[PDB]
This record gives sequence, C-alpha cells and structure tokens, in this order.
Amino acid sequence: QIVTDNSIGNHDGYDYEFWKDSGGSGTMILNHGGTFSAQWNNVNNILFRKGKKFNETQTHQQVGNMSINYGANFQPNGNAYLCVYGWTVDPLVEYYIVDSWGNWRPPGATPKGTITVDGGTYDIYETLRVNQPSIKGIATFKQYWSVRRSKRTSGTISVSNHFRAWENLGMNMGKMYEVALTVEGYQSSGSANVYSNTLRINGNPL
Ligand SMILES: *[C@H]1OC[C@@H](O[C@@H]2OC[C@@H](O)[C@H](O)[C@H]2O)[C@H](O)[C@H]1F
Repeated sequence: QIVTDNSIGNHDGYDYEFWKDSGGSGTMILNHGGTFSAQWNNVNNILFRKGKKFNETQTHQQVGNMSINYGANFQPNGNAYLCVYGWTVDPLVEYYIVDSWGNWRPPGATPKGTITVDGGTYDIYETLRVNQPSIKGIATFKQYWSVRRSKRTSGTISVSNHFRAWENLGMNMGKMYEVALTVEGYQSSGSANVYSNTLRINGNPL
C-alpha cells in the first residue's frame, strides 16, 4: 500500500492514483477507505487521489448525484491544490473544484462566472492545456475550474452542483471518467494527510 511512483489501482474500494512527471519525489500511503497521506519534494507536477473511476459510458446526470465529504491536513510549501478532480471523455476535459491552495490561487485566468454552494462562493474558469499529459495520451484539452474565494480544508463538496453550473455556462461535459479527492503539487514540496474522504453517489458511499 506504499506508492512512490506512477500507479493506478483500487484500495479498500477506492480507485487510487499516483501520477507525476520526471524529477523530485513523492510518497503516497494508502489508508482505510478513501483516505491516504501524501508527501512530495522538489517535483515538477504530482497528483495524489482516491475516488471513483468510471467506464466512460454515462453523463454525470446518469451516474447520479456525486458528493464528497472530506477532511485534510494540508501543508504545502509552495504551489499546491486541495480539490476534487477528475475527467470526462468525448469531450476530453480535466476538472477541478478547489477548496484550498498554497501560495498561488489558481488558475490565473479571467472568471467566467460564480457559483454559490456548500457555504462558499467559487469563481468559475476555463483554461487550455496544449499537447500535455492526459488520461488519453498527449492531448489538447480544456480544464474546468471552480475555485473557492477563501480556503478551507474540510467539509462537503456537492460535485454535481458544480457540473450543472459549468454546463449552464456552456462548459460542455462528456461521459464521466473519474471523480476523486486530490492533492496536486507543482514546482514545490509539501505534505497532506487526507484523514476523511467519502464519495457518495446518489447518497450511498463507495
Ligand atoms: C491536470 O493534471 C495533471 C495531468 O493529468 C494527468 O495526465 C496523465 C494521466 O495519466 C493522469 O491520470 C492525469 O492525472 C494533466 O496534464 C493536467 F492538465
């Protein structure tokens, strides 16, 4: 259950993944249920996550309501995100619902709107990745974002409400590929202890 290089699998019912590009190091310890700890040092880009991977046949509406209850001790030293993250396919989209960050509030673009949900206010953004790594090879794809206006590191994220807001703004979504509580680091070091992470689909825990 010690993961220090790229790996995808299932641990205690959750689909976990460790992903990094070259350089630096990271360690992910897979703990009970959706929980895990992460540490990273001198990386270029690293992501640690536990959630659900899907078989690319259903819209978010067809999967049903997705909600994540979480808590994490988030200790970045530099740039990092604490978020819900995942992908759709057809179209290929990477997405983020960011509740906390390190020194830099992402994603550096002009907001397209705002959503109020889960006691917070989130700015909504759309950015572009050109010829970058993806779940479907080197690709050009949009990134969709909801970013909280102030940081928090525990609570509930009503994922499907974000998806409805994005679609209302014309941020087209494809078939679900993944939804997961994620820690991302960029050109930084840090640690995170995700001590609570429960994904419920239609009110039922994974
Ligand atoms: C958002 O997160 C990092 C990266 O996505 C990874 O692409 C490679 C794939 O194997 C992993 O599962 C993904 O996390 C993407 O370039 C970036 F936009």
